[PDB]
Amino acid sequence: WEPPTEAETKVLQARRERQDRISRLMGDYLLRGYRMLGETCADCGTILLQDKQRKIYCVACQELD
Amino acid sequence: SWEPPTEAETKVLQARRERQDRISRLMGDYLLRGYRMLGETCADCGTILLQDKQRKIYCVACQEL
Ligand SMILES: [Zn+2]
Ligand SMILES: [Zn+2]
Repeated sequence: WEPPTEAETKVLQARRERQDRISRLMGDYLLRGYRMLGETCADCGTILLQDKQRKIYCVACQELD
Repeated sequence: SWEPPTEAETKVLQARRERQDRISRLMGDYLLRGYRMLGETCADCGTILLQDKQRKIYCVACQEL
């Protein structure tokens, strides 16, 4: 052990907050009526949602970044 | 019409949320136990990568979940 760097602690806390936000958005859109698909985003790994027969949506890529 | 989320969906959501919480907890622990964060995400799953003290690269999601 040496202590994690301050960099590593910020990135870990960021990564935490991000994932929390992604779960919260996915939940929001499921509640708003979006369909969960059995596929994940090829870019970021996030489970994909579908809005009727209008579109497929990644809450990460297409909203949070 | 709008339709609720299904039993399936809200299960997968709770699961994804648990996964992500565990990834963060695992990542943190490895950081505190001597593993250094890489500026790079797992190509399979998107998770930030670590290296151990023998410079093996290590994805907590892939190689422990
Ligand atoms: Zn994505
Ligand atoms: Zn991985």
